[PDB]
Amino acid sequence: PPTLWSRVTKFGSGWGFWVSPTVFITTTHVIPTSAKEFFGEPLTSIAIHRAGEFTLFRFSKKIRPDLTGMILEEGCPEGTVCSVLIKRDSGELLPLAVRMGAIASMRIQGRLVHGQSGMLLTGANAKGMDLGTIPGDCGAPYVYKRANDWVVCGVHAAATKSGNTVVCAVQA
Amino acid sequence: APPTLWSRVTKFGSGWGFWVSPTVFITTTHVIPTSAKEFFGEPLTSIAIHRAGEFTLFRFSKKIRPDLTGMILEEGCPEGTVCSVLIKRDSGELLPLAVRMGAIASMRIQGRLVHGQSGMLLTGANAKGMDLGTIPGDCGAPYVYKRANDWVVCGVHAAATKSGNTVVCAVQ
Ligand SMILES: CCc1nnc(N)s1
Repeated sequence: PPTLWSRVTKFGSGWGFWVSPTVFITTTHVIPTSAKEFFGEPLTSIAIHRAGEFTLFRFSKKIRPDLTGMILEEGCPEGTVCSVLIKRDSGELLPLAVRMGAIASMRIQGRLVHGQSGMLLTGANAKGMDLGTIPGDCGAPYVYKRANDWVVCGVHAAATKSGNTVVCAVQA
Repeated sequence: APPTLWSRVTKFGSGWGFWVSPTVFITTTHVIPTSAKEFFGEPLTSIAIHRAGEFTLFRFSKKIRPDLTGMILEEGCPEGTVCSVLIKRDSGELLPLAVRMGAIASMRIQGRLVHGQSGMLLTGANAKGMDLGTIPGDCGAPYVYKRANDWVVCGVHAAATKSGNTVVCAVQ
């Protein structure tokens, strides 16, 4: 089968995720502000649903017919351990464990972001090791396994200078 | 993880091995082909084999990899150290899996008695399978970490539990 990783796609100034052959999710601030098409489809062909830092695209034709439809939910229960599926331009894949907390407005580097808080579980200083997020990672999905089902519950919106604290933007 | 460390990760037998220096190659004992009499064009005659359980070191009498500098190999790492397992996957994808290392352990894993340094993946809550965890083809991948200005190698991938959450590093 197609891996979860084949769904994570370079987009704008960051990334997005294919939920199904017709549905693509991303972080609002990475989307280009000058465009007549995305993925070769005209904008008149695309339904755009924006809710703060969460955006969903629905295409009128099958862009990724190789995929099956996944479960998309509005965040997850408090204490759920998600994986943020980070791709880097080196060709590195960095799945990082994050403990999910409450939906809130949080001050992240002097700016207000609304979404689900999370705390990285990869430990202290991460030195120069592949253990934390960087600005170019915005749009990377949050996913977890529930019985036999993969669930996607939002997209990477922001992170503190420190690391430890991240914000997952959610569907509303 | 730095390009020089990925350059050292070599497809080998049923898994991988790792160039510590131009003359020193390490791997997991069970991936070595049992009838093999030649390695990198050299006869066994010309090679010093140092086997401790699932850890094997090959010392060559000629420089096989003169493009590399020699780096530090240690006998496992402190309890609590976060390492990266340098895993190569289908088509130049690079998966530096984060792991929290624990005690030296003896385990039974499916049909085998295994001895080495235990650790727990920091990729997700249920890391069973190829997206967030290890697969049997990953045996021999190096365990590395950053200390001050240096990177260290401290073992090679030997096993994972049925659940996938626990891994075992074979150590010198
Ligand atoms: C489930 C992972 C957790 N880390 N800290 C806790 N108290 S729960």
